[PDB]
Amino acid sequence: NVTGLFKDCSKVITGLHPTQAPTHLSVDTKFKTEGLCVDIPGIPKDMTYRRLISMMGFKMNYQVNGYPNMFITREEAIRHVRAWIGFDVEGCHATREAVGTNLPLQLGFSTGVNLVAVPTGYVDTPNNTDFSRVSAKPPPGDQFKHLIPLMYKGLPWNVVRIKIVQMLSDTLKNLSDRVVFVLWAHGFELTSMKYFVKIGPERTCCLCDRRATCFSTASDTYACWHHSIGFDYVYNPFMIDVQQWGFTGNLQSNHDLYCQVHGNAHVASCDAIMTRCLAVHECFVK
Amino acid sequence: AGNATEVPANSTVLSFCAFAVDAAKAYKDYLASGGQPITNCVKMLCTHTGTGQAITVTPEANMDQESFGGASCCLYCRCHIDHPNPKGFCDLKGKYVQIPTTCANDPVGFTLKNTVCTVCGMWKGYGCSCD
Ligand code: NA
Ligand SMILES: [Zn+2]
Ligand SMILES: [Zn+2]
Ligand SMILES: [Zn+2]
Ligand SMILES: [Zn+2]
Repeated sequence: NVTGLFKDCSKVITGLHPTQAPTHLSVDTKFKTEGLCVDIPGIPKDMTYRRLISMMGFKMNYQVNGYPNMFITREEAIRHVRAWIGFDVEGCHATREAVGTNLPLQLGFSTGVNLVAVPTGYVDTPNNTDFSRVSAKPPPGDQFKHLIPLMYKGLPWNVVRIKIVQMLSDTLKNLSDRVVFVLWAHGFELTSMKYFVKIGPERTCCLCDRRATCFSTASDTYACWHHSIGFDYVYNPFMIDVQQWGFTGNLQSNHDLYCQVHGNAHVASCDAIMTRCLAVHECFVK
Repeated sequence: AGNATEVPANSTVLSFCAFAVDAAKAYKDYLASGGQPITNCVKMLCTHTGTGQAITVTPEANMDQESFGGASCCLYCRCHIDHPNPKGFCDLKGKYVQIPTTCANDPVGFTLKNTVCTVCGMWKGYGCSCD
């Protein structure tokens, strides 16, 4: 059994030298012998590679004392309805040097905001992982036409995550002590969260008694929604996948059973808006 | 398309550490809570007659050690995250790491928790004889 998490997206499928491969699976076949690997003097290390590593496939089912879990029950979500923010991401596709993973392109929220990121991925090198721009294309097909202009209008991730934190802080400061991202088919939204979410034990704000909702890599400090100006990471968010509540069929068909005023505009924020709308109708009607 | 690098047994721990603010602490805490060590490391078939030094160009396991590919024993390599140091470059990737056989069930945790003697090249507490 293998997973897609951390799949090596290099166009040409090959493994690495045993000293460089992150895992047994990823070692070059030349070095493998029944479950083990051999060193072969004469077949040297690769000192120039750049291998795109897929962030698709995270599973947040950890159980670690003192670390709150990101994904919450329906009952806990309902207590925290004032914190609900619908969230959806449209991606672009890795291309040229790499194929097989998707990069966040348009990030949409139930506030109506869409943020556009330059295509950026995690690239292994002989010395580290390089968070860097990667070649990408919009999804092929006419239903994806609106994504073509976005491909050259993105912002760098350091700007995007600051804008996310600022949007969430402005929206939530007078609503809740947390955020609950309301998702539908959460896989790629969770992938996208890798770009702007950090987790750990509960902390307090560096300026007041409220729980920390944000983190600053520059200063290694924490803050609540009221005091997060300039902060770059969302810290300990919560989240729920509405699709997991037993629906059959797509988001729009289920949304439309209860609501007639959200026409599908085929954009990330629209999915985010319909997802929060459906969640409200399902949890609070009947 | 693409080439899988991981197995399902590591999904949980790798996901946890990849999002963590303090990955090292996270792995330690995860282990302390009963989580299984990271598997799918690059374990070497070697003679077991080497020098026993901790971090080497070729496998150097002695009779009481296992040799591993170095990147595969590094938490930051395994989670594809930034490294502690100022340059952000790894000391294990590109080398072989010898692990005491008693500790070979968790090579990532072993390198995370231990230190190498810069004089004799042996792990402190697991080979270093220095006065
Ligand atoms: Na591009
Ligand atoms: Zn505060
Ligand atoms: Zn609606
Ligand atoms: Zn490393
Ligand atoms: Zn010594």
